[PDB]
Amino acid sequence: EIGGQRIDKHYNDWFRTYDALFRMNDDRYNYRRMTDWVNNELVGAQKR
Amino acid sequence: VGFGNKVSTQISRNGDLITDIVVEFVLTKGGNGGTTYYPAEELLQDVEL
Amino acid sequence: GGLSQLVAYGAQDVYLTGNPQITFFKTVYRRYTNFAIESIQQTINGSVGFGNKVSTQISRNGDLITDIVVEFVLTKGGNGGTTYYPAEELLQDVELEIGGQRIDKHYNDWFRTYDALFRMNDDRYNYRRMTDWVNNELVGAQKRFYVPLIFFFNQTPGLALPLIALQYHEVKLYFTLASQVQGVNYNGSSAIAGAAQPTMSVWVDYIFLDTQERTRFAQLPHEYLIEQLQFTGSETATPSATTQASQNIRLNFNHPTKYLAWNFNNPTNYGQYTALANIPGACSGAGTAAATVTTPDYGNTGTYNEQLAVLDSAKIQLNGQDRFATRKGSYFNKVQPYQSIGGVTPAGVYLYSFALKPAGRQPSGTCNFSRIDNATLSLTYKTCSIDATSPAAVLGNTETVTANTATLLTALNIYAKNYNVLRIMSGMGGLAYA
Amino acid sequence: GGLSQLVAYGAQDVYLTGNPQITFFKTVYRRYTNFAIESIQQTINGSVGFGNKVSTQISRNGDLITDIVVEFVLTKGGNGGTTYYPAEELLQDVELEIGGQRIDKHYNDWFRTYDALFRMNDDRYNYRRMTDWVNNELVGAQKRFYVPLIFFFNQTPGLALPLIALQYHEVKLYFTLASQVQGVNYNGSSAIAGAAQPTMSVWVDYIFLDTQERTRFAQLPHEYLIEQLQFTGSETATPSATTQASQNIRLNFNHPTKYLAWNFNNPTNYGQYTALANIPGACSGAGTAAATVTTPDYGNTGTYNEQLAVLDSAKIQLNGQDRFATRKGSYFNKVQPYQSIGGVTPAGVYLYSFALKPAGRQPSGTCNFSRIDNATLSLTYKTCSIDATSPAAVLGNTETVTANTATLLTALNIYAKNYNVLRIMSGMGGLAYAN
Amino acid sequence: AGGLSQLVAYGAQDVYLTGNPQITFFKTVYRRYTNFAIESIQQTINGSVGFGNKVSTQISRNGDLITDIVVEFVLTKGGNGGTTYYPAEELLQDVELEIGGQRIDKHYNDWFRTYDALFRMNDDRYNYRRMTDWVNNELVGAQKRFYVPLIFFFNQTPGLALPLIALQYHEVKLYFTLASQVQGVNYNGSSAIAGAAQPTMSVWVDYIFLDTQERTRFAQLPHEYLIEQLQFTGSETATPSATTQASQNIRLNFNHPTKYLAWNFNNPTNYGQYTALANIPGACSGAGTAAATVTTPDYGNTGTYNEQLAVLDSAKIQLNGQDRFATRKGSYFNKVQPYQSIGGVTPAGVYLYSFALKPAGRQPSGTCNFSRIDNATLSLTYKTCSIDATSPAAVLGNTETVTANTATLLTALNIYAKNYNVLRIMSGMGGLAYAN
Amino acid sequence: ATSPAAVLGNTETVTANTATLLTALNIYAKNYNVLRIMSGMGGLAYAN
Amino acid sequence: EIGGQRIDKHYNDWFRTYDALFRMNDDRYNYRRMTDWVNNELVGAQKR
Amino acid sequence: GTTTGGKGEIQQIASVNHNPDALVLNYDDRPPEATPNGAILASTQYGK
Repeated sequence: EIGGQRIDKHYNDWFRTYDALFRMNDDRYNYRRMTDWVNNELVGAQKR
Repeated sequence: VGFGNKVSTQISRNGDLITDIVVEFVLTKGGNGGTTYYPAEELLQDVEL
Repeated sequence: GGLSQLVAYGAQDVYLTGNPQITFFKTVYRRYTNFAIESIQQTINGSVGFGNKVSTQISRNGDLITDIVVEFVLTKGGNGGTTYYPAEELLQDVELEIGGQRIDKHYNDWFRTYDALFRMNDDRYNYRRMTDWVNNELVGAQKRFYVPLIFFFNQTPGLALPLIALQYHEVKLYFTLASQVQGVNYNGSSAIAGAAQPTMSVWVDYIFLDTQERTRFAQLPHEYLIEQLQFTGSETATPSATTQASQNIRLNFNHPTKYLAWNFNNPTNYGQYTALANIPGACSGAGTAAATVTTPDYGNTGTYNEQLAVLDSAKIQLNGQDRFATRKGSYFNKVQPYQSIGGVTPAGVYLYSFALKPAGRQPSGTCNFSRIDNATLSLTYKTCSIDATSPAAVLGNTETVTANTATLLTALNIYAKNYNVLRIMSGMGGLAYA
Repeated sequence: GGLSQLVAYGAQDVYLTGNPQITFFKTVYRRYTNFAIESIQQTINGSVGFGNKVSTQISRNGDLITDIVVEFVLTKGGNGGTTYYPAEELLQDVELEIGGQRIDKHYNDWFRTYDALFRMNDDRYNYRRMTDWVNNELVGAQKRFYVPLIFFFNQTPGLALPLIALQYHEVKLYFTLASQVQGVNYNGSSAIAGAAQPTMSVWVDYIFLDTQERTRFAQLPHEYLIEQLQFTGSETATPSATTQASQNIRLNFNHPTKYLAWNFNNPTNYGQYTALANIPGACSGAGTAAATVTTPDYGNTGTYNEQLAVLDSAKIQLNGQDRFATRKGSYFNKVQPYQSIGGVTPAGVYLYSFALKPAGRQPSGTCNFSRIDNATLSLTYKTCSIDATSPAAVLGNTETVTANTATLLTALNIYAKNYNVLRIMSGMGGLAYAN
Repeated sequence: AGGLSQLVAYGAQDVYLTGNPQITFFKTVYRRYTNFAIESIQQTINGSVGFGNKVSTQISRNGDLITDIVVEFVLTKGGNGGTTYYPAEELLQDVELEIGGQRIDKHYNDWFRTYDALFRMNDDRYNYRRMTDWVNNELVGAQKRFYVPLIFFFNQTPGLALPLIALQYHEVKLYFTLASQVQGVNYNGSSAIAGAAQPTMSVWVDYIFLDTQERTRFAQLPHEYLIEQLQFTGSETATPSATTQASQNIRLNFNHPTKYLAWNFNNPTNYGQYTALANIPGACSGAGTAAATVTTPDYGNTGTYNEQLAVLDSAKIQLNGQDRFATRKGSYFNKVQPYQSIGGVTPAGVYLYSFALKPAGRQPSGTCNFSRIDNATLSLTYKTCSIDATSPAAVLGNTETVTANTATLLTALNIYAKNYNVLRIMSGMGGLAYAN
Repeated sequence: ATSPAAVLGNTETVTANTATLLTALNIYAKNYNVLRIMSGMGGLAYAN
Repeated sequence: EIGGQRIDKHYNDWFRTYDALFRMNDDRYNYRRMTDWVNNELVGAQKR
Repeated sequence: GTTTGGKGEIQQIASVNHNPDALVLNYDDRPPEATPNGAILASTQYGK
């Protein structure tokens, strides 16, 4: 919102859809590495 | 927002004139029916204009 | 009677009373402007809690602002003797911003250093009453603490911020709350189960000007000669029981500097500027079977007992040359403050002034580090060979040694206080020199 | 060396040393007038004794007067710990009158409140040395006490009262001596058999001026800016052990007021502004089996333990409206004096300034109550639910509660200090504003 | 509502506070100043540092003007905590200030003690004690560096920085006498402490370095600095009898415009002892127990506030044989005078009488010119020494006109006078405007 | 260090275990400056 | 120090380092003879 | 032996060769621009 008025809005599903369509290769992996646990982490594992 | 806290809002200039203002709260019951009395009214301890 | 003195006039009186200029028996008071002051609560953005960052935008209720006090409500997580200036510890840092520009920034340790060095007497005691529990309060005790801020505008009306002359700039304070506060939510390294989260409020005292003064502030340009803090953390050359540690610390400071101040500490325990020992007040349980020199008597963390201070000697070099001859740590702890402040500085806290009277507002001499290619603080530490658990060794020792526990004072905080100019014009402002 | 700092010069020094105006190494003292100071005993008229009203007229021995000290001789009617500032307690009140016009008035409680807020450090201790027994003196001990007055001209030479310019008006001091002084002639409500009556002597320190200065003071008209103390007693909306009391005390004040000050107290025990409790110093016998939370440890009546005080919060309204946001009692006890005075105010004593520097002579912002129809001191009191005889409850409690014994603090004293003008013309004087 | 409600409440009585305003509080203008720097420089100490020895130094001229001077000492404890009392002060027996071979001033260890007793206060006094004594219950064998600042006129304010630059042909020296014995350091009362170390001494002078223009003016222009001097003589005390009230009239051989007089009664045996000894807590060695003695003080607590142990009953000052003020009690000089004139607390046994409104400051505020007084006399009446000092009840419960039987040990009297003179500097040389 | 075979017969990149006692490092530099004397007085031309 | 200014400063270790690098042969030995005992002197021996 | 009294310590030539002005910025160079401070204007982001 700019000046009190909505300019745009994204949804978790959009982030997933956007990624599915527009990210790729190692960009996609780099992104996944920042949003999920991809090295077989176990219960209780903490991640930023 | 929480109990005992002081919070505030600046009214945005979205429209030209303003009237009705409604404060929403979400509360939970700490006991059964008969244990509360106007708790949202009690909660809004005060408001300054 | 009085006349026998009055009549005793003579040649030696011409220098005191010849051609009188003043009297003492009639004061002319100066008519001042019409202004009023009000304490107004500010709204704190964000979630208040331990370790969180919150902030406030100072409202435009008045024309000028000065004193700011941050209130905190805390409950003791243990009994008397477990806390030490906990509201001071809690407010980890405060950053002052005008129009997005950083004007200044203080740290909890600065507040402790500042107080330790520049406050005194009953003002210091009253200060302690506003930040700690000083009447042997017990576990569960609740108190509202008041932490005054010490920015230039929070010390004198002469430097009140002209919010009125800043029609186009936001003015903010960002407050970082400590992840832990001793004796409140943690006890040394241990968490205290059931500890309450703080309640916080920021109060700003605003000056209301009358019609003409208000107009002048709103329209005229202004130049305020103000104070700023510079601060960096350093690693202390770790003190040893086998040899005197020494160190050469480049001082990454700039601007005309009023003074340098520093301390060494064990970062584990807020305010622990000295070594721990089994002498009364110097450690948890000091004097008895339960005494330990691994944990302080928190309520008595600070002390004037220099035998527990680690610094042996120091000097400041400018561009490779000594600025003054090397002096002992005790010189920086007691003499500098005697000469320049008049208060009493706790062991482990040091001052070196470049100013005649650094405790004042007027710039009575400064060191401009923006024109010094290499400023360095050179330190020599004591040998930490004294068995801290044995009072005979702790108290009967010499000048160049200290407690073995002094080795844990591995943090070094070096501060500098300088003078800049806050320029305000056409509704906006910033510093003359960034 | 030092020269390496001097050479570290550039653009950032322009605001500090460019176009230099002053130095620090060539001080200039101002030449002053020729004068001398003499301490001269005045005659105190009337019967001096407990409960008596006495007075004195100040002789025109010198030209101007400043300090005034009333000496008293008191004895101990019991052992150490039984008295508390007894010479201050003894001088119940003092009135200042010129030409028959009342200028001002101080009360023993004011002296205690004033001290609580404005004296400090060693000044405060030295003051205590001149009004009490502070070296563990025992029954029968005798001391001369010195109680300085705190009227506007007794604080600075700047307001020296020009007796020389008051040729047709007499200047008097009226003094009321207390009917009882704790640890001297009474122990709580009990009289002390054999107690001695006080000896009193009033001293005035006079300024002797030279001819030219003396002539100007005597002949020229003057307008002195002076301080006055306004004071009324009020009933306290005493808090219960159940609910919290609240009150709105109409403030019958006038004039441009520098500050308000107040305290809650127990009329029986001079200086008691807090609840009694079984914690060290908070009651007679505190800490042991004999502790009584009905009687103070008189020698330790004062405390910084705000927990034992009764003010939860307060605000001042002008014209029926808030002057500032409601603040907690501890604000008025700890912060106000931090900000405005720099000393340490004891528990139960509160300050609210309308001025930037209320501790100074020079005006720095005032509230003119002569232009206010109505104003109140709005108070909220703490709940008196804490068992005063149990340190666990006294010391481990919450912000909004206090001792059950705090309900004994039923009296409220509200003071205001303002600025008026004392006009001395053609040998006579009085105050510019009646209200 | 709020602060604006105060501003609007404006009427006739506001005019005398804010009408036609002259000042504000919200615009402080700070005065631009000259370019200078301060350096702490160690001086050469001639002579031999040791107990009872004399040393001296010629202040170097590295900088242009000087102010603060600090004498550093390293002392060791010859006994445990409580056995010393401001030992660095006792050691610095006296300091002479000399310019061009001419004495300007001279201070004594007792003066340093008296000065402190009257003029320092609160944390300043405590910090001051930290630099001259052992205040953390240090034990025998402890070694510490002490810092005893000098208090000559130029050592108190930059305003009177001594213009060494303008004194080109005059050397400036400090001469020092170190005490033959220091309590709790090398002697315990009259008994030497075997193995006691000699002191280490260092003298530091803080110099002002001026920039080109300010420096040039100081170097070439003549100057007149209004300065302080201390006058002092020792006298025998009309030691009070245990049977009556002794009295004494001491001619005060003083000169110049005097800011104030100050004095104390003492026992030369014990540095800083201005009161009688007694078996009440802090008033004697072992006070409060079986081992208490009233022949030896609790050295660490030598000074007290318990006036029952002081010996002055009353006093007046005569000038040319005329009373200067009505006779007042000893407690008037001990408590009221400093309340009024200083604002600190004065220890029992130390007395002040000011001729000045504010004697603690630099600015002249009324003086007594003894250069026009042929007979300045201090008239003293002493208390009767009838109280059995070994019985705390006897002391604590006594009256106004009496003191301890041990008060007869206070056989010496120190009378000081602080006056104003002018230090004139011209053509590379200095001197004082008035000799007498 | 206590065994000459190990001390005297070893390689270029190694030293004695007792060499860890040489924990202090002293670094010196020798430079030129100019000492000027004029009108009866003197000092260095350059500070740094 | 000349004229109140530090001109230079030497350290015991410097004297040792300086010697190690710049003195030599009999010049070095003669130096050693002036700073140490080099003729197997015994306890109690006194030397200038 | 002319310096029987004293002489002023001469001044050295302290030349700033490095760049110690790496954290400052002149106000006469980069003047500050306006920012909002509570008096927010209308949300004119109400397009057609």
